[PDB]
Amino acid sequence: SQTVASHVPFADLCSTLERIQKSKGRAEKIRHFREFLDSWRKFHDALHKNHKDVTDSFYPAMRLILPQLERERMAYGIKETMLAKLYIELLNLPRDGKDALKLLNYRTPTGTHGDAGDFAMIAYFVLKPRCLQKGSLTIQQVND
DNA sequence: AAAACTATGCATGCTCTACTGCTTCTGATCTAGTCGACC
Repeated sequence: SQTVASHVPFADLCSTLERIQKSKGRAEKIRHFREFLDSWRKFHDALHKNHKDVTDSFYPAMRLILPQLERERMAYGIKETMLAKLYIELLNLPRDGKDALKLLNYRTPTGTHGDAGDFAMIAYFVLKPRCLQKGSLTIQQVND
């Protein structure tokens, strides 16, 4: 029961999403998405040459590209505030430190750096010096 | 009549077992806030 999702690094999907976001018009975004889809379909055809009945599809990447349409998964129960709290606890950052305060009151523009309304940007800035440069996770592992 | 052996009461030290006070862990309650989904 081989699945293409187990052979696709998550970094590739992240890079594709970043390229789509950092695009001017619809044409470039559609081109990038179509290139990714064609690569996935070619890999699917190559992998499943012999097997007859296959349940493998593009769902593993689709459920991440469009999280709002996910129905199989239940509510995560965590939003910006809970995620910031968990990041503070796990990273062992000081409670009263600058990073923790920035993460908690992310809407306050007191920082004057990055973005004062996008929590993901601040999380990325905080984690830049505390995280490696290359990942080792696949789409299937992230879904699990 | 004098000397040697033995008995018993009290002093001394040590060790072991209740009782009171201080410190720390656990449980129960309340109050404040967060997340889900809809309209």
